[PDB]
Amino acid sequence: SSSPVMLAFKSFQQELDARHDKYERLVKLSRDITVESKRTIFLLHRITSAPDMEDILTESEIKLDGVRQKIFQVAQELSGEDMHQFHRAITTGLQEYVEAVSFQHFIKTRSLISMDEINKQLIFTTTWRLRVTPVDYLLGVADLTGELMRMCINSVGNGDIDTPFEVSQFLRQVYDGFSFIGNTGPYEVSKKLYTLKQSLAKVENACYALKVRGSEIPKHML
Amino acid sequence: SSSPVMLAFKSFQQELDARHDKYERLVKLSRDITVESKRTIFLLHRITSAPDMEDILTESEIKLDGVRQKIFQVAQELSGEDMHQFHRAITTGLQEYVEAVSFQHFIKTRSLISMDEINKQLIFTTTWRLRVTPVDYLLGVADLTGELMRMCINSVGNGDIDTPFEVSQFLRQVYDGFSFIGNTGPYEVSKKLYTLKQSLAKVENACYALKVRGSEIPKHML
Amino acid sequence: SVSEIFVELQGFLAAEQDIREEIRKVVQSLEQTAREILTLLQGVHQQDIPKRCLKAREHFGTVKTHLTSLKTKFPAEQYYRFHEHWRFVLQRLVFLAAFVVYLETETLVTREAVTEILGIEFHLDVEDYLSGVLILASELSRLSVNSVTAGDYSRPLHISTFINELDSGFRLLNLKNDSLRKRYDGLKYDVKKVEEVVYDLSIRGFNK
Amino acid sequence: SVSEIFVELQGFLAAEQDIREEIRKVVQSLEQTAREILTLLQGVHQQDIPKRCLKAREHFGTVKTHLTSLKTKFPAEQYYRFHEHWRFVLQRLVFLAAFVVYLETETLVTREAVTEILGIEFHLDVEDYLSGVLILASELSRLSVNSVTAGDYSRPLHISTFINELDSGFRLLNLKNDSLRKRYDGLKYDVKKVEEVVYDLSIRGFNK
Amino acid sequence: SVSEIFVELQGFLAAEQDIREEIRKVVQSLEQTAREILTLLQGVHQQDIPKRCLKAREHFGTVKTHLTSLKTKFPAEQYYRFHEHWRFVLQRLVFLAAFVVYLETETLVTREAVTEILGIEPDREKGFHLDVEDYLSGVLILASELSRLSVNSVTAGDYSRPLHISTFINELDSGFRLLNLKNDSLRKRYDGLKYDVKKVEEVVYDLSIRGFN
Amino acid sequence: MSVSEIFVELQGFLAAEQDIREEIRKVVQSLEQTAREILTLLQGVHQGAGFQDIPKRCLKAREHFGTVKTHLTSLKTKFPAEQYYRFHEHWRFVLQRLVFLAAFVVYLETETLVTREAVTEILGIEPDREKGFHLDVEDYLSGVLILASELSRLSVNSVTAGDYSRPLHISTFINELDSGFRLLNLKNDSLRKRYDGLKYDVKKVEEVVYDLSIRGFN
Amino acid sequence: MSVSEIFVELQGFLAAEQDIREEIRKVVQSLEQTAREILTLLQGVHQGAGFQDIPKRCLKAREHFGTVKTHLTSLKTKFPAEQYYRFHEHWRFVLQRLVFLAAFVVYLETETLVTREAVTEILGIEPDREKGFHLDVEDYLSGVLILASELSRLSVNSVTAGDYSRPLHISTFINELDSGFRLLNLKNDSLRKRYDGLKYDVKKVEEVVYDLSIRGFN
Amino acid sequence: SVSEIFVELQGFLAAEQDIREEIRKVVQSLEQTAREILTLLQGVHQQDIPKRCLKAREHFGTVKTHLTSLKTKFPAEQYYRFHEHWRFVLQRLVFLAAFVVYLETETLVTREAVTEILGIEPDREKGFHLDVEDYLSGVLILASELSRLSVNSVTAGDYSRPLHISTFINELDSGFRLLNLKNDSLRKRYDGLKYDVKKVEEVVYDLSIRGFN
Ligand SMILES: [Cl-]
Ligand SMILES: [Cl-]
Ligand SMILES: [Mn+2]
Ligand SMILES: [Mn+2]
Ligand code: NA
Ligand code: NA
Repeated sequence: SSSPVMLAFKSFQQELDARHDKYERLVKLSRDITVESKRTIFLLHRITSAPDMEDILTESEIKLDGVRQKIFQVAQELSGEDMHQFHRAITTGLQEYVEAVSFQHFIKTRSLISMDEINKQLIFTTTWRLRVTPVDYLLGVADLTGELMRMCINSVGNGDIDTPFEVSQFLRQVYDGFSFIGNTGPYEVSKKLYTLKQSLAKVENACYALKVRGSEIPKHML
Repeated sequence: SSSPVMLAFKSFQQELDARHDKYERLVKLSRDITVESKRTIFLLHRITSAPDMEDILTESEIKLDGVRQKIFQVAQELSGEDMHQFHRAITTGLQEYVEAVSFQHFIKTRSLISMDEINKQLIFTTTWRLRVTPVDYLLGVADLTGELMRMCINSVGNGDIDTPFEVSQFLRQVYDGFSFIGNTGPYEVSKKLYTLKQSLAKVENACYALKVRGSEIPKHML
Repeated sequence: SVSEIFVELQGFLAAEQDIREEIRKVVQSLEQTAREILTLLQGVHQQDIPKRCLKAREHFGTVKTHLTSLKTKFPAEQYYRFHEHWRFVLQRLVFLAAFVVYLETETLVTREAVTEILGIEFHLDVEDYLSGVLILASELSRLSVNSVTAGDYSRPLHISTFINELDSGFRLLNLKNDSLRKRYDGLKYDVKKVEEVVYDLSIRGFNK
Repeated sequence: SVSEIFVELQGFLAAEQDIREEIRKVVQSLEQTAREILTLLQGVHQQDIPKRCLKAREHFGTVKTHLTSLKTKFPAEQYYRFHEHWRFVLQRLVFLAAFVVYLETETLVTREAVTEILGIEFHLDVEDYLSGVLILASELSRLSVNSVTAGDYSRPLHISTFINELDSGFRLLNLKNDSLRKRYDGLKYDVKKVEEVVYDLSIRGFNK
Repeated sequence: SVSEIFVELQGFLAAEQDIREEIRKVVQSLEQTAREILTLLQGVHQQDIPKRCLKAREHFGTVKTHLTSLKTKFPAEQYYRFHEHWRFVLQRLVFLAAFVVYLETETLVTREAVTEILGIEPDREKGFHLDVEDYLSGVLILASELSRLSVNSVTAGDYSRPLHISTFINELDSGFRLLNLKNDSLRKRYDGLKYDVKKVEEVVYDLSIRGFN
Repeated sequence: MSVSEIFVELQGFLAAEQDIREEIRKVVQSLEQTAREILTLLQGVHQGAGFQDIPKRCLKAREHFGTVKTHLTSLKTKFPAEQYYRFHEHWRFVLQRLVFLAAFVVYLETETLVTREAVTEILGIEPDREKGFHLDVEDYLSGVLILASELSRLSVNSVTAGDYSRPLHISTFINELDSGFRLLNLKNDSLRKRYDGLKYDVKKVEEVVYDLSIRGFN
Repeated sequence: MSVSEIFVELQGFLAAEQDIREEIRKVVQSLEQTAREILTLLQGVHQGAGFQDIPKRCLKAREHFGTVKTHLTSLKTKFPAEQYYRFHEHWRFVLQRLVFLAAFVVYLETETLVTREAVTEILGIEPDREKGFHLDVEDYLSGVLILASELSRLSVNSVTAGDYSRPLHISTFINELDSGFRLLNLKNDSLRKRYDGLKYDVKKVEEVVYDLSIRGFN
Repeated sequence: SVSEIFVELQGFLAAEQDIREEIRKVVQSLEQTAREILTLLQGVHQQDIPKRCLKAREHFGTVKTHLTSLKTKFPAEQYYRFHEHWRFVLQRLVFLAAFVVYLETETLVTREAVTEILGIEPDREKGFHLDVEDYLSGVLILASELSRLSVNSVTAGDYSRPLHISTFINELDSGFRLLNLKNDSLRKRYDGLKYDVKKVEEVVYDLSIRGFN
């Protein structure tokens, strides 16, 4: 009971208990990052060419700020620990954040945000920092794809005739990138490739229908 | 934009958002109830016939108090809502709590706590109350089984020769009860029946080995 | 005891099972009525609206009575989980009430109005209402096509603005990953088809 | 750009893949050594302890050197997820070091001591240590049986108190549902077997 | 005593296993022939149609004989014991027959007429039955083949077919709406009908806005 | 309209076979409950501690089997011959269970295996010749395997209750079952799946018999 | 000890076939990367907007296929004849891919289907007669189906780029493929699984051809 | 042009499918015979053993002929193309042979000796091979049958066997420890060996404490 063994297992129960608690805390933080980033993606889907695009972009930029704040807390909670032991506790939240910020950034610049550009915003000074992993990146981008094809079908649904083709080209390049990676990346990112080809098909079919419909000169009136 | 429809969907986004938030809160509360009840079960596994049984029982009774407090909060968060819409958010926590309290109560009384007895402790006055569902009950009890066979093999491992047979009889009656229910209960409780028969086999084999070993009069010394 | 406990629980589960049986019967009846009503409503896909609308609303009587004789054969003090086949029928009924209200008034029926039509105060879940409305949107896409087929080049243009207001409306919701989000993902396709119809008309001299 | 981004990422994944390759080689070597050592340790299941213990500890040299030539072929600045085949070998090595320390001293080797034997400051995860110790407990159950078979009726009684202290020790942990809890569930069975041996001896006049 | 039990039982399992082997051979035949007929017809999307329907009919000539051969491979009582071994090829033959009769008269075969073509017994008495589920399944396959046929029909310059096919498929839609489908796989195949209906309706739309009556 | 006529007809037919499905549902629930009663009844032999009136339990069991004979016989009258292979899946489980409990009673009585015929007779079922209910060889073998598991469990518990004669007879028996199943070239791959468990049963029982033998118990 | 001798021997053997497994792993990685290069290269035809030097792309492709011929031919020398059905699963995917890209180049060149022989020759493979690498009829058909999907996609994109002649040829072609596959009684049930997708391809292409026809595009 | 391709291909798939049919028949034979031999031997747990080993040997007489018949069902080059069709019955025959030879001499068959019993070709040249994985698998099956045999051996009053079987199984354990198993299914079957070893070791323990040398 006061043996060296029982004492050693006391320090063990303490160490483990501590790691489990930190883990649960990171799970709640990651859940909030996820929910908030999802709400941000919906908000960005609210956009049309209409006047709103601007104040929707700033408002969403506020939301993302909040998310980064959550991430700040996460960074604090981590530093002083082997991140690849708590990673499986905030990875979904990180993928969601990447999906969000890369979505907004595409809307604003019509280009894919880079991993380094994502990480830049993830540096906090009073100094804590966080690095999205290349796999969290690839996964949140794969997710970004579905949102892009959604935006494409939406813009088609309300007259827009330039947006569809832009989303089309961009998505096409992204797909060519995932094919250029292939089996080199984890099974995790491969499971995506399927849904990716689905979204690419939806977009390309949209653009095909437009091109074929806007090219017809109708010689029969009603 | 000020249309009756857009306004209606504003009240809809508000109502939904509210339900989603309450849901996430109940998920965190349920996670804490679960973790704490699991720690309580481990603590009760710490028990031997030794002096400790008493102060372990009181200490664990403190832990369970805390859990009930969590549940109190849950009750508050619920009242004023259709419980069978938030139920799938605290059901795991409830099953864990039932497993815990029925475990402790078996240790103290060598008998199965009833659903009404569980619910009694779940009434809080300043007055909020909570009712474990017959399915949350059956499931947390099914879970209780594995802990009972664990306790049985542990007691065998440290000399105890009466505990094994008691856990054996009790588990046997519980099994006969789940068989008496059969397909009448949800698929959910049926998935258990398998693991149940596994635990019953382990216990009954323990008792068989004891009976066969304690009955031998050895006429050869070493 | 343990025996007493498990015969008690056997009791609870037996009772609940019986409840599921009654609810199964009622649901069968309501699916019957729902099919009939849909028939009487299309109809417009075949032309006098007010008439067929009167027929439909008359059939809704059987619906309201079957809902009334259910707030008894079941204590709403829960209410149970199974009802996802129950919410299926409920969603169909919402769709039909919204459908009729549209053919008559060309507006979106309200929750209050829908419960007032089906006989509910028991509750009508928001998810169920929005799902019924999504089914409507689909029927109205199909209908915007069939109108043009029939020579009615004017209806597609009303359905267009209606369903576009619907689109902007749903784009206000923040959705979980459930049935509702899945059905909602089809909206943009209904909208897309209606938009295609409006285009075909416009470039052919129906820019009204 | 998008192209530049995906060739960049292709880069990261290529590098990491190479790392997995090197780690695969090293792991192969260490599994070789681990098998050899286990052989030199049983052994007691076949009788001079200190001798075979010296042989084992001599083999541990190759182990320590192979771990040193790894803190380089891999930046510990992560460290990567895959290593669950890496932690398998690590757990085996922990088990063997604890095994030797037991045969010599009949005590539980410490984490500090284990890292001091294998050449680690890179870290030795707690879960991995406890898993190695659980493997030990199993080997010691088997051994308490085989001792009796060989006439050594005294060793089973040392292994008994040792593994019982182990049982009480693990019963102090609050475990998640992972590998560790799964391996721990076997402890009670090892303990049970040892207890059965102690009983067989006692009732046959070895109540010492 | 107990060995004799498993001896006779060995006998019965061997017998039944042979029955299943024979059934499998015959079904393999009906399947090949079904691919042939389906070929003759499929070759309609690119034109002499009546001819193809006649050739298809004599092919059904072969089919009938093979079905009568299959009857002598199991006790007529144990029909649904081995039904699953030919369920597919049966629904498929029902589809091919419904297809022929549509290309001939633009109408839907009766179940009885299908049985008659295949050379099997009516539901009324002993023999080889045509289940209601199998029939309706072949009819759904027909609906699909039909939306396809209306598309390819427009591409071929036949603007008449799409309209008649729209009417027909809509009629099938109503009929199915009458039914209360319980059989799960059938329900599934029926959720596909809405797609066919929508497809043909859109073809007719495309013809109408472009002034093609 | 012709099509509409076809479909109203098929509507009649479907409703009909759904009434059949409903009837069979009810009767299967009744046989399931009687099977649960007989199950809880015979499963008292595992608590060997005390009296355990095994012959009395076998009597009550025979009664419940009479009830199963009347309920089961209330079906053969209603539905056509061939239909009794179509709705098989509805009563496959319950039928294999009743076969099991049958073989269980008869073993506790005579320590042998019920001929399949004896089973059909106890349940009130027509042989493969007469029209009505039949005992699929598959359902039979399945019930027999369920029995084998029940008898390994009863073997262990028998030793625990001080009974050292029963485990032996169960070893001999379960071995006979294993050899018999070995004679068979297993059609169906769920039956083979249970046969994989039969091996575990044989080994367990043989191990009990061992644990007795080496401690001086014949 | 005899047993120990048996096992040290088997140890030698195992190590050997693990060296074989390692070699094949490496070469499969090389063919996988060359397959990815040729893939990204030919997938530029989908962005019809601009020049898209399809004949030039086909030239570069032929080059990469030469590289595949040398890498692939570096295997036939090392390992015994029969071994080339044992480790098949390691290069099944990559082989079906190379077959696909082959048929793709040859279609973009001639609008027909590569005879299986022509494919083996392009990849540097021995016919079923000579010892070495062989083209499983299964792998062939698989590559052909992958091709069918690629050609439906290319059909859509062709229309989008203003090309209205290509979709027609693709319709004719994919239809030919469908009829051919219909001639076959599909052995293997993963091949049949792809055949289920072939139907979706045919329908999609035919629908494109329709959307053109009805808008006055031949 | 494209139809001729699928015509020849139809030919090749038909041919190969027939090859697989024939292979399946023969393997069905070897399986029945294997159940018979396994019966003769299994009947040892309840005593004349040498006799059973002789009878088993002539049964292998039949097995050999069936294997030579099977050789003429596919090109010897395409061995591993259809290996999976007989993988099971092959590992099983290796087990039965190892079993006979153990009951005869309490030693482990050599792989070459197994091939010799079965009447197949050595690894060195063309013909029907005995893979190393298949061999080791049959050997694991043997280990299991052996822990079982030691238990039933004690129950039968033979206290000699358990000791020799403990030695033997321990030897196999060492040998396997030398190996570096990569093949997954084989690794799995090998994790089962530890169970057999533990079982026999405990039998020997039970004999020892009860003073049975
Ligand atoms: Cl026009
Ligand atoms: Cl003794
Ligand atoms: Mn998303
Ligand atoms: Mn638990
Ligand atoms: Na019928
Ligand atoms: Na080999």
